[PDB]
Amino acid sequence: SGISLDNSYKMDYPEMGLCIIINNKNFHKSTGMTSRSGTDVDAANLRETFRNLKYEVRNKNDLTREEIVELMRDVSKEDHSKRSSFVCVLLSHGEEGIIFGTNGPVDLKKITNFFRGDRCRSLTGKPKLFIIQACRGTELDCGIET
Amino acid sequence: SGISLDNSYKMDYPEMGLCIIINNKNFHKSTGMTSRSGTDVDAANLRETFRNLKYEVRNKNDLTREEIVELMRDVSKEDHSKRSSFVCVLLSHGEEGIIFGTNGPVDLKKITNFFRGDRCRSLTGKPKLFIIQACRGTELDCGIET
Amino acid sequence: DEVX
Amino acid sequence: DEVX
Amino acid sequence: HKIPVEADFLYAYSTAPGYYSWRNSKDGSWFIQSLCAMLKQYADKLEFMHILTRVNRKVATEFESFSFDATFHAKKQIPCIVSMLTKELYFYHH
Amino acid sequence: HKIPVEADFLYAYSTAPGYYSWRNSKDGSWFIQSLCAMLKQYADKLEFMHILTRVNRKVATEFESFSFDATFHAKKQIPCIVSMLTKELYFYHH
Repeated sequence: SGISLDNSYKMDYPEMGLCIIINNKNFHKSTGMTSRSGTDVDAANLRETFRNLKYEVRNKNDLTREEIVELMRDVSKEDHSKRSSFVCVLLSHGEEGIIFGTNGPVDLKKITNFFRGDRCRSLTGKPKLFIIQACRGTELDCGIET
Repeated sequence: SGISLDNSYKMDYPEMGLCIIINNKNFHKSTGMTSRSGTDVDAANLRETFRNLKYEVRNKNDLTREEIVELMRDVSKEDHSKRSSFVCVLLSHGEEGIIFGTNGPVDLKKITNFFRGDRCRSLTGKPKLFIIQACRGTELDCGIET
Repeated sequence: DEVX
Repeated sequence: DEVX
Repeated sequence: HKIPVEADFLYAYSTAPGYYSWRNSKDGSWFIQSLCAMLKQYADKLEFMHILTRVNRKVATEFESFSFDATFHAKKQIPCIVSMLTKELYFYHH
Repeated sequence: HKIPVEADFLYAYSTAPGYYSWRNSKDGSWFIQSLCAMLKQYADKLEFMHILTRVNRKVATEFESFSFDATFHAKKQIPCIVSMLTKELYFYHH
């Protein structure tokens, strides 16, 4: 054929891929974490947005730290050969490097490690997108007037 | 006039701006850090590259932690009103969040804080670029065959 | 407004 | 090859 | 013949490292509200890093906190894009 | 009427968080070698995040370490782009 370039990811496989949304609103009382009012508005906006981009969306609510790690493990063991990409959205409390389950924390590196190039082979070479709405510490930005 | 958009930074001020290159090759013996062979090749390549982009380049070699902080302070107190942008390149040993002077470490946040929107007013609204060649810990990536 |  |  | 195991990841964080992130109890979080609006308007038009750049500008310019507590009042936010991608990403194709 | 004090910064790191970064004693560091080559070829053509994306692909595909020590042999690297920018950046103008 004619001249061909390779500067963009191939996105015309038969499926766009999975979009997993983890929405943690209510936490166990012993943790002392407050309820995250407004997060169901976020989860519904994301489901409609990624539906229109032709992602297979799966929504999960109020998961424990054990449930988050078992979900991520099982999803990374599916066959993604006919999928172009992978998307995961996390909505919860957090600190630097950490996201909370309803009963305690999960390191973010533990979650993304299931999708590494050597451990999820049907996603090797394909874009893996993690979107994170959570605190990363306790500093506040005072801004500057323009 | 006609329709006008604002999606890109203004880069036609009278000057492109400063490019500061800090090249640390030789370290004090008591620190136990080795010499960084090859880094003068890097420093010369960067000076020629940013010269061709019309930056005012300043090269500095083998600075102590005290000298790095005084250089950054003084540069952030210049008048950048006729400059479009600011560029700083750091070549040294490092760990997560830290860069080494010839006699010990400097936190990266200490350096970038001099340029914050509220503390360097003639760079408010203008792009500030930090380029960092240094270690960020001791992990090694084994790769996966494609 | 609340923080996460 | 060496590391930083 | 090999690629790094950390290649082809993108992390779109709602706030800068060390900072709180803001959420409104009626309207949703500043970052997700803004992300969905920019995907709706530009996913058929712009590459994904340029979409996320417009999300950074919307969060930084259009939101400011309101609180009866002086410590938490009149505060601002900037999201943080972390890319290990090796190619351009477009959500549409030919 | 205000902007965040952390806005309009870009951090171009040579390696991913927690990892070593590689340097050749004759040719220079993998990342700076690749950064300068891509600025020379594309600064009059491409937006800066798309230039840095081509730097990520060059480092990830064209380099691999060689060592007599098995612990340090046949290793790979991916750089890490961290953007708090609020607009597109082009090095040329009209």
